[PDB]
Amino acid sequence: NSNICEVCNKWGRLFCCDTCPRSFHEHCHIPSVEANKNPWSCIFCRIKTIQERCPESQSGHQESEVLMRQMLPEEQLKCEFLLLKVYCDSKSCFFASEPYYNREGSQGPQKPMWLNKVKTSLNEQMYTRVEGFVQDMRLIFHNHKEFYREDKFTRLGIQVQDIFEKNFRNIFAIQETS
Ligand SMILES: [Zn+2]
Ligand SMILES: [Zn+2]
Ligand SMILES: [Zn+2]
Repeated sequence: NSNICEVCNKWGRLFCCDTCPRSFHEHCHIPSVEANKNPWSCIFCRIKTIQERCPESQSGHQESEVLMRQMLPEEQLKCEFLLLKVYCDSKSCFFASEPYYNREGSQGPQKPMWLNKVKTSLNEQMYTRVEGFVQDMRLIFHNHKEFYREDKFTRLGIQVQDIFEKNFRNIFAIQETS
């Protein structure tokens, strides 16, 4: 097994996957690493199994059909994995916890949003469709863009949104376009 957390790249109290060499902090894994379960398989391994059981699940899909999917167990898992892929980027730190807004010449967003909130919302089964999750995720980056205006700090929202969007297209097998 790896000697660092796959998500945050630090050592510590790690839980190892039984079917691949990754390791995780307890609350870095999404969902949080399960109390018992021997053997234990990480989210990466669980996502891989879905594809292997249904190879046609990798054929291209339209984003509009994906978004209307109900949050059955497989879609819940895919949204967890997508959220975890964002936490994997170190720039996710800026969007993890509850923000506050007091900058001359700017007003805060009407609906603040942050990664840990989305994580709670997933854990508590508050999203009934894929669209709910993806809307909250895109709202994080849109609020950041609007608030920071012409400050160069706006770029951090563009960068983390790009990680989100590439992983969304991969995980949900969105049809490739020009
Ligand atoms: Zn970690
Ligand atoms: Zn694994
Ligand atoms: Zn199949």
